[PDB]
Amino acid sequence: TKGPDAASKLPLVTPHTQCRLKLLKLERIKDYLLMEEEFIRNQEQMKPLEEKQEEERSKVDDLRGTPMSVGTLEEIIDDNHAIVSTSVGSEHYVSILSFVDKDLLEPGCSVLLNHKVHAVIGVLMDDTDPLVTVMKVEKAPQETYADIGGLDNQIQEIKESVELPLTHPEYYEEMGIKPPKGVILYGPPGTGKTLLAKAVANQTSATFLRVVGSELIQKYLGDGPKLVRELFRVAEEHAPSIVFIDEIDAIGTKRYDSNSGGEREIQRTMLELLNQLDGFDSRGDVKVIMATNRIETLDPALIRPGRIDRKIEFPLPDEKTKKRIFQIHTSRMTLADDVTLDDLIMAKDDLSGADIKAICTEAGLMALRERRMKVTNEDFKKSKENVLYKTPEGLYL
Amino acid sequence: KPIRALDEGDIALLKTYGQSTYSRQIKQVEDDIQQLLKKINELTGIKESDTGLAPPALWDLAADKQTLQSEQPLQVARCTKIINADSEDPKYIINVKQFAKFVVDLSDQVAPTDIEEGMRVGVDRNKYQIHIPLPPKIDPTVTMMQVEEKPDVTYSDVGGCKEQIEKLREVVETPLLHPERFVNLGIEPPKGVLLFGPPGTGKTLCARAVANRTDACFIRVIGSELVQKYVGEGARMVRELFEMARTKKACLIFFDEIDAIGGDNEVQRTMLELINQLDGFDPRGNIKVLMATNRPTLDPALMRPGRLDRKIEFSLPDLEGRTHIFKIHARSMSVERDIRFELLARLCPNSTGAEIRSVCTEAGMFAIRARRKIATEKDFLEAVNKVIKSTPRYMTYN
Amino acid sequence: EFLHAQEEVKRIQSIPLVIGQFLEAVDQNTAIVGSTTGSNYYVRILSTIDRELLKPNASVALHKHSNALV
Amino acid sequence: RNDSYTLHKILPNKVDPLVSLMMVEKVPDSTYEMIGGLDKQIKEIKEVIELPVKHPEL
Ligand SMILES: Nc1ncnc2c1ncn2[C@@H]1O[C@H](COP(=O)(O)OP(=O)(O)OP(=O)(O)O)[C@@H](O)[C@H]1O
Ligand SMILES: Nc1ncnc2c1ncn2[C@@H]1O[C@H](COP(=O)(O)OP(=O)(O)O)[C@@H](O)[C@H]1O
Ligand SMILES: [Mg+2]
Repeated sequence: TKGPDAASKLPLVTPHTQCRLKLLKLERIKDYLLMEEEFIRNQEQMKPLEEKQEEERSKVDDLRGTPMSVGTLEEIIDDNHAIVSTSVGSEHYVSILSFVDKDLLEPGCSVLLNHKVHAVIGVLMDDTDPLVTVMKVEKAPQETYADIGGLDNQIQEIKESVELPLTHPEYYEEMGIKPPKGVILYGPPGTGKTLLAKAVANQTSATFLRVVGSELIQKYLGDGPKLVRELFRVAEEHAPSIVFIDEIDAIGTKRYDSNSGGEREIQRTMLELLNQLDGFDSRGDVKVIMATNRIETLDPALIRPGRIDRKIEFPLPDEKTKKRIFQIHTSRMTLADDVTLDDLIMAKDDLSGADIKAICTEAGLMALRERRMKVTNEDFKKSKENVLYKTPEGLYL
Repeated sequence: KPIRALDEGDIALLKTYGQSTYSRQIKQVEDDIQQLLKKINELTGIKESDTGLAPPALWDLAADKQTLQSEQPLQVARCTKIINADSEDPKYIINVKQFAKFVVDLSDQVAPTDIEEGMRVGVDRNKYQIHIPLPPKIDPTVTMMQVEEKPDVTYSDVGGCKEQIEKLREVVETPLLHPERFVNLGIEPPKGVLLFGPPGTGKTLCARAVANRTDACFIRVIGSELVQKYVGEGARMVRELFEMARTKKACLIFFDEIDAIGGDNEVQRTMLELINQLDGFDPRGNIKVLMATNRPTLDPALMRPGRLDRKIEFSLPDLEGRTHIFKIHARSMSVERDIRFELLARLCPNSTGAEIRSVCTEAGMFAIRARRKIATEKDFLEAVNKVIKSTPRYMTYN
Repeated sequence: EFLHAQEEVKRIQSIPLVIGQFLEAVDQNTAIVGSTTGSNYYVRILSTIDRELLKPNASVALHKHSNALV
Repeated sequence: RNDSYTLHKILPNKVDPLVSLMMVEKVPDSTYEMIGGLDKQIKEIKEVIELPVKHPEL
């Protein structure tokens, strides 16, 4: 098979005070990018290589004709005829021409067919419809485990699930435990589930596929399951890979007897997702990560030990994790010496990582209100109740 | 106090004064880096895009063109009611998929004996004559199937179902390997048996266990497979499956999660085909069927006597059963030889067998966490603390 | 000849015409229109049509055999 | 093309009309001078709507 993807540039992020160590490293990166540009522009400047076979390729192209429609090879027959489905959904019993790679023909791979008198004239290993191409991550997110505060147990678990099998896995089969096929992160909103997925996609060595869950559902009949199948086929093809499906409850709700056609199609799409999850062996190097807020509303078959063994909990940050997050998000701020930040943490509340980030942003805004950028402690004091909107007083004492 | 919006001079002074001396250079450099990255990305191209072109000397381009100009494509369809042909009304109505349905006749190359209701047929495009029946073929490569002849799970690999395994033995071993006692007892061997219980109890492998000790091949058929994309032809599929069941000397046919089917045109077709295969095949045969489900949604027309002779409930494993499962799953992992599996089985009340396997997996996980090649009892304690339970029970109970 | 050409242009606006949605204007004379047959076509806008009346998602009658925005 | 299916022109990016209508092409006639009170609210909006857009440098 082919190899993974998601190329990223240098981490940099060693200096941040803009002390020309940043400038020197960035100038080195820019110099290398310049040599990229110049080298390829020179290579295209002189590169005469074409024709050669020509005639045989010309006549095979004439045989193929123009245009050529792509379909899905649903089934094969004796090695001259096959069953191919056009993107509309109609499949036909067609013939297979000699110049096709009989080894490449398998149920599922896209086949180039003749526009008139349909007949398999080619195989496309890179169909990758625009949607599933979009779901594949190209530029790694700039966030990383340095940006994540706390969640040390969560980071440990996610790395033990998706990284350790990717890196040296000998511990797994040495203990004989099958690697955890699939992991579901869950917790209250803005705890860091999507942030952890970003950090995983940063420090990665596999094709990362970001999905929205609600993205899978498609209007046309059978488009949903077909897209799910395409996504997982791309995952296997570019294995090792990580398939992140954020907001799994967009489809993961409890399965109930469908009545309307649309609900039947949703049930079909989830059934196909579950079937694809079961399809690949856990020994395979393709893992899935599903994040959600309403874990209690998920179907209790998606989270079966035979399908998703692990269940990572993302609890609201503790006081030490709260101060860790505050330190992280205040790194780029020019805080004064009067600020302590301890009063905000000590206040018994339900701050989250998102809440703390917003508190820092609003403190910066309040400082900008006073025409300053040093950000006093009073700025944080105001910002805390500015962003934290909304037990009867002395009932409990 | 009315706060003042920033003015133009305010904005201009904010961007300066309290700035790092290298702001312009660094920001500009980052911008050029991003621009150069996009430049490289757009200019690097796509490359092949290499279509499935066979190596030369395998090409019969002359014959390929001959086929292109001679042979014709056929749309496939699911043939429906025969309209009682009797050689004078050979028309059938066929549904070409999401396209329409047409009442058509046969091509001269196919006899009506080859055409019957519910088989995929390839037909032309204007007369829509059924040109060739298209059996969906049978192979373990497609879908999932029995994919097993002599399972590697033995009677020592099953625990916690002693009464259940005994009942299963009476079901399958006694008529198959001891037909003489049923014959001279003058009693029909159990034609049908159902194995109901919560998922993860172990049901499947239990049958698989007896499938190894019944000296017969095991058959795994998933009801969701019958109800998912492999719907329609599935009837014919199981037809062929039942057909191959007849071919073999003895088949342990078992359907996984029949709830997906037991509770829908093609689904009903598969059901009635199952009814015909069971009620039609002679009960004296040796391909006895094992039925299991999680939701005792089964149609009333099924468990009528003569189709399901016995029912077996697979309850959650008991202390002895749970500790047996713990030991069984510990046999396959590197642990110490002094693990109190009775302790753990006590610590997992009302826990499914799959839950026990996951508990062992998490014990190995914790062992890996400390990078210890041998899992400890502490590791299993943390594993059960994590998996099981998903002050109150210690400050009141003692 | 101008009279004959005007007659021909007017005749191209005869009936029947298929209804579609004026999705997007591309050039001064060509647009993208979503014909209610369920299909998007890159077609040519007839000159006499008031350009200011061409707003997105507006219902437009198109020639039956050419989909030209009539 | 007609039925040859030959790429013969590149058109602007695909936006289906259902969202293409959601642009405010015809700006409404409502000024802050027509809004009584809400001065604090207007400032709080402006600190999020156009201040980040006009000058992200701060
Ligand atoms: N532990 C943390 N350390 C630092 N920042 C954090 C942490 N947890 C959350 N954040 C901040 O919260 C922001 C939003 O978090 P994220 O997108 O991961 O939410 P989530 O918990 O997955 O919630 P939801 O799925 O409900 O949107 C992140 O951009 C990040 O800045
Ligand atoms: N009696 C048993 N003996 C051995 N393993 C068992 C037993 N019961 C359950 N298990 C464990 O439970 C897991 C899942 O069982 P499975 O047969 O898939 O459940 P179901 O009966 O719902 O199909 C298996 O991996 C097996 O290790
Ligand atoms: Mg999130």
